[PDB]
Amino acid sequence: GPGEVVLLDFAAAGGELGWLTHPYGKGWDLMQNIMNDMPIYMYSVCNVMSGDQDNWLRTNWVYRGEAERIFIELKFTVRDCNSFPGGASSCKETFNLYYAESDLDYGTNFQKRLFTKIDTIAPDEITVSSDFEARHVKLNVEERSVGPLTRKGFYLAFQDIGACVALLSVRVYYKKA
Amino acid sequence: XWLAYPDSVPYRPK
Repeated sequence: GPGEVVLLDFAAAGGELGWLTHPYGKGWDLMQNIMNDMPIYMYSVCNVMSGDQDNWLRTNWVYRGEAERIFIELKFTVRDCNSFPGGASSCKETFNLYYAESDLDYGTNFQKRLFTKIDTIAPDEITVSSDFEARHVKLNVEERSVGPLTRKGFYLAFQDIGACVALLSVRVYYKKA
Repeated sequence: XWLAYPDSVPYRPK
């Protein structure tokens, strides 16, 4: 908590960040839930009924400044693949976290091949159908770190390969030296 | 179709 410098906080931006999605449509999608009387946002993908999924979500460019190592906190839900009818033969229960450093913001020009994998992100708890239908999802929290960073800025990216994932929070920070 | 999160709808700021 103390002495943390926040470089990115998806949940606090209130649906305004509009991150790049590749492909657009049937891949990652910005969603809103307002059942708490307060809106919450998320990037969701659930293309579990067709195979060969390779869906990418890329944050906006992050200015590195003096940060030398970054810490990444994700909060997310994952639905049990058994929740789906049976042609879910390509369904997965993990997704992948990537990053890329660059000296310039490439804007809409997103190139998978420039990104390095940080880790596979797996849930401690999957959300089964009975809990989904009762609006009692299981929110997972995972943390990773990356360094050393040397360039003007960096991207984070999330690759889905056929899981039913809702990404509710992405918080990136570094510690003051 | 299948939703990753209950009662969620695609959203885009006005």
